Amino acid sequence: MFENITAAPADPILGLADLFRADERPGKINLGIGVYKDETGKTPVLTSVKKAEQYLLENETTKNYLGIDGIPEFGRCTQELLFGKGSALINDKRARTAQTPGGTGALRVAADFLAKNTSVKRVWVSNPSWPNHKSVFNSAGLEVREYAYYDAENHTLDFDALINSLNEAQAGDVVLFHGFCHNPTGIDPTLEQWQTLAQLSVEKGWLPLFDFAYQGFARGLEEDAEGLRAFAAMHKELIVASSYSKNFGLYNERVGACTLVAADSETVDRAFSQMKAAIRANYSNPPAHGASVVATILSNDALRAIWEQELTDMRQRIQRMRQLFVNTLQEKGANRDFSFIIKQNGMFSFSGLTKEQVLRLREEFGVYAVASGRVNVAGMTPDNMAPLCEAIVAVL
Amino acid sequence: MFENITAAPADPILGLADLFRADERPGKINLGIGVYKDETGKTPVLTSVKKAEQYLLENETTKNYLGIDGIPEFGRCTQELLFGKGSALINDKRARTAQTPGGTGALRVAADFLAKNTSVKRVWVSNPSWPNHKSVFNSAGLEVREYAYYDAENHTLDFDALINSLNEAQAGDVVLFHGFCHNPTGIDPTLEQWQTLAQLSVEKGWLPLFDFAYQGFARGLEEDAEGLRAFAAMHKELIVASSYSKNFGLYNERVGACTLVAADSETVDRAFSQMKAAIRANYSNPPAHGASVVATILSNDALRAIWEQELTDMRQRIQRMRQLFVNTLQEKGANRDFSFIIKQNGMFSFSGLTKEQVLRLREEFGVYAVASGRVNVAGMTPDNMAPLCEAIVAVL
Ligand SMILES: *Cc1c(COP(=O)(O)O)cnc(C)c1O
Ligand SMILES: *Cc1c(COP(=O)(O)O)cnc(C)c1O
Repeated sequence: MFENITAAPADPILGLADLFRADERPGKINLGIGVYKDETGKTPVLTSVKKAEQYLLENETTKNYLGIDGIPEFGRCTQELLFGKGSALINDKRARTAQTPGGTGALRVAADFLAKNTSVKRVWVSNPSWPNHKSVFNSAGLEVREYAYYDAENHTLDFDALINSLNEAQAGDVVLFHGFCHNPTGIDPTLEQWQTLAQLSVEKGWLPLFDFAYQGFARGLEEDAEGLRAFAAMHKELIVASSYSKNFGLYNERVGACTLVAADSETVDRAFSQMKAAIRANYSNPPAHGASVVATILSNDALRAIWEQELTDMRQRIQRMRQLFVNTLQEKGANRDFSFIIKQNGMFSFSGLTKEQVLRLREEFGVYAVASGRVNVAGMTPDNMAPLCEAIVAVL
Repeated sequence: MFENITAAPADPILGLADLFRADERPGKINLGIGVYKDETGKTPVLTSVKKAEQYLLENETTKNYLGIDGIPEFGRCTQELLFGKGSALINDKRARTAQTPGGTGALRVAADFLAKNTSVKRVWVSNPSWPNHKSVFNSAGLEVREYAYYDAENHTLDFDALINSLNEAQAGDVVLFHGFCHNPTGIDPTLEQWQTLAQLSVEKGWLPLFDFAYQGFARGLEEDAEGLRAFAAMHKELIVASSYSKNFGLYNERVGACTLVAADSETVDRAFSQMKAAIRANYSNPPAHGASVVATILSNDALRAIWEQELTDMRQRIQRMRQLFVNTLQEKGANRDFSFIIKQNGMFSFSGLTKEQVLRLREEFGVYAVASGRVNVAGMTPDNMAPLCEAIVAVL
């Protein structure tokens, strides 16, 4: 039965890690996968997280199955982070949240639900986008269409092109929007641009689906949720696939959420029963550990205060690395103005390196970046900044 | 978009828990979901598990993403449990294991992989079977066909009917076999019957898919794997979806495995690359906590010794409850001979109660059982045995 099975091409992000962990070379630098590193080049378990885990170890009395939608408190805390504490969506019981195995699991659950319960057949994703988006949607049997986004020449959000591209999207089509810290460009719409997009989708009949993976990494928790909230104020329906992998440094525990919003309480509940059915036929119910850690921290004032500071430190360190990256490049003889990098939000810098330069950095210098030229600024430290900038000027 | 979405019917197993947790009645008894309870009616975290968690809390230095297939040691330990320590399958590198979110996640991953990479269109499941089987396979777009199994009159495995039913399965069809402790009947083939089935599937060209969820609950770890091993000795290809939810009492951490076996090392690796692609488009990579607990316990002699004893205690307690159940029923005036129950393996007793009796037990007596008449013997204790047996004799 498996004789003719052709091997899958390696994942552009995840396969990079296999390569790097096989490179016998001593001074290799990993700027591939979107994982935070501290000044020492380590990815530590957050202190707030270690504290919550100790608490769980002392307080858990059972590992009995959670419900299909997970820990209730987790869902409540998630809605407040997304929409705001006194949100009308929350007060009108218009939103239902399912705890899922990461943000990826949330996108897959949303896709399956949409494919099997609605008339949706097409999902619009930005060009460029997180490589795994197409893959998740195609799995559920939906086709992926692209909308213009990045102006590679001016390293800018090409808003008119974005608008003109989306005019091809029909009423009933899903349009995927990144929450903030656009992966891979780091270029996000201004609040006005978000308001324009919100009235446009309400006018064109699009169903918005948000991929919210970096809340807290651009400006702050509440600020980073602005575009999404601008949308929630005017849409009767929307879906948010959020992740706690990066903002809680809980990558391997798989902590995410799929939030479904409908016009009213009764509609959302009916719709949510089908989402739960899609979950039961996939992984049954979600993993307790990471979500439990998130609920514990968000529910405890002291733990929350510590976590928020840790997130603030991650955000600030990336900002310092960005500045450092463009200065050192300038000092190392890089003749291009890489100043645009200072303008990007989040962990990633879309460098503008070509496929071959990215390939050469790897083969000749052991510097690993994604083939698209996306480099993880959070993987940079003052110690590896110089050899890294030396490698880059050499391939230009 | 969601206005016409019809509500899903509640899950026959999982929805039962919502009901029970809403029943204001004081003496309700839960014999629904397949979760172990100790003599006090609690589902404690195993001691071996608590010990491994303490160890992880002290020793983990990062929550960095695992690879798509999970913790390597977890996969190795899984193959030894399944096939045996000195297995040729292991020595010839013919098997590849992906750590998955529970046994359900493993079945879904196997389904997606089969749907997208092979010529398979039909999966055969026993009548009766775990209610969620049809649901998982239909999700991947495969159709489910049934094969005869249980003789309700003689409370026996109707082997000739099983054989005659499967003669309708074509070469290239998948035939799902339960490992041991058949859910829901508790009736399993003898070792000879397993050998007969193994030569028959090799002759008919069927691809065997095992749902192995109760290793350790019938007779022991190695004994419970007999039928599967009889199959592995003669098949070039097979898939095993195993679960650690029940034997490690790790229900909510979602710990399972999907093991792919091919004719050789190179074929299995090619085939596994596609399975990994199916995982990446679903939940990306697996949750670390529970699998890490399993790898820690299985890799440590002291922790393993403790775990094995705990599993032995669970097995023995269920055996005592079975005897107790049939005696008390006999004492309480139940006129049917329920002695057949003594012959069933695992947590479940297929009682023979009709849909209406099951419904009445619930509405009038607060005794919750699955509509099929499946009752969780592991949910019984000496304290609730009498009121439970009283309720049953009253609906007969
Ligand atoms: C990281 C990420 C995800 C999801 O990651 P999970 O690790 O599955 O939580 C989804 N979308 C974007 C844009 C991301 O960066
Ligand atoms: C419990 C069970 C499963 C899977 O359960 P998970 O909790 O998803 O690990 C699969 N098959 C059978 C027969 C089971 O009893």
